[PDB]
Amino acid sequence: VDREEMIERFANFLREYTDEDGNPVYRGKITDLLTPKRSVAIDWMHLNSFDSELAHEVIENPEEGISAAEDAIQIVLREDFQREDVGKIHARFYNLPETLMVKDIGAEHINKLIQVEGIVTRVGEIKPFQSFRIQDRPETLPRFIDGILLVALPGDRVIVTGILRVVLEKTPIFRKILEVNHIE
Repeated sequence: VDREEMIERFANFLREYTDEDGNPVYRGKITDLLTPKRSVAIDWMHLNSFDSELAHEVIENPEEGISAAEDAIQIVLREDFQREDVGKIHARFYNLPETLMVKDIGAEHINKLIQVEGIVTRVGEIKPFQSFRIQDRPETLPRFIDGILLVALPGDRVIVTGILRVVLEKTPIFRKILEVNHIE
């Protein structure tokens, strides 16, 4: 619900979630940061099985939900591993409950964390960002959306999560783009 509560609840999830074998998956993903990875990829269905309220909040209030998850990673690093100097670690959510085709993206998807399937038709770089043009896959027929990431090459089929942002496109319009939270 509120920010402080979400942080505490993410820390509990990271510490206490276990897979079908009783293994604390997210403890391992945290120790991967001490060798290193600079993200923790979180399976949303793991989160939903543990804390369905928190998982719903990630979808409906992504800016706050993602930020809280990141602050929880820092808390666990400090308290459980005595590390405070790893720097910013991104929380990257995948396996959301609904998947959109690019053509399905609408007004109802603003201000949410969304999951989109497509085929990559372009990949570019304008430092420090990577960009992807994500188009409807031919076997679903095309519309496209550009994604910005801070993994995939032209021709690759992908599933991405992210939040809709805009770019001023020069008649000028604010074209919807996706700020990418996770891609595979």
